[PDB]
Amino acid sequence: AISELHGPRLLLRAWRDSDREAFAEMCADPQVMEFFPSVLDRAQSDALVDRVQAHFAERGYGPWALELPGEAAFIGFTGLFDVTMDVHFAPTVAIGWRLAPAYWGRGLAREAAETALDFAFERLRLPEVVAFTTPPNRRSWGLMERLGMRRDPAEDFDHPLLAADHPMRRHILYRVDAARWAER
Ligand SMILES: CC(C)(COP(=O)(O)OP(=O)(O)OC[C@H]1O[C@@H](n2cnc3c(N)ncnc32)[C@H](O)[C@@H]1OP(=O)(O)O)[C@@H](O)C(=O)NCCC(=O)NCCS
Repeated sequence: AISELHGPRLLLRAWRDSDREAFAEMCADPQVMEFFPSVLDRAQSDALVDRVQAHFAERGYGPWALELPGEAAFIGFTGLFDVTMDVHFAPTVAIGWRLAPAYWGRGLAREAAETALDFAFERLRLPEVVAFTTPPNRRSWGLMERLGMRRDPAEDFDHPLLAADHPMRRHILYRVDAARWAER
């Protein structure tokens, strides 16, 4: 009983067991995982899918599996997740995305994110959605600003689930509120 969302090309849907093989391939891909501490093995990939499924069970939304009707069953994920960790901007709702590299450069993450944020603001009627990444991940924060999300560099933060001296600790924060989304 999970709400599926449609864009012109994409179906944002609940995860299926058949997704785990294709998602594990992505999580083992160094180009997909470049701006994360490590690639994941199958056990770690499956544990991430388990957390996504638990988010859907608890909240009725989550990082949707991305299907491309007419083309491919599974190309990655894009969607909303609740931020509960000890950061200055919590509690709030965030948006995240991970696409198989064959699908980059097609505006498919843009379309998935527009579909997810329409749901956030029209259906859930949330006041704001945030997103966060590392400065080197230019494809990721580039998508954030193209969506109309905006960054205050003063809100840069150290990720509280990484070591205080972790080389990838430094994150940047983007925000979009309901009014800014509507004004696009
Ligand atoms: C982050 C990520 C989802 C971005 O995907 P993306 O395909 O670059 O993003 P978009 O969907 O906005 O597509 C933009 C590109 O498509 C092009 N494009 C083509 N048709 C388009 C259309 N109809 N609409 C928009 N852009 C279009 C743009 O020109 C741009 O190309 P460019 O990068 O050469 O300038 C992807 O790179 C990824 O999965 N990265 C690895 C995982 C990751 O780091 N996730 C984020 C962690 S914080």
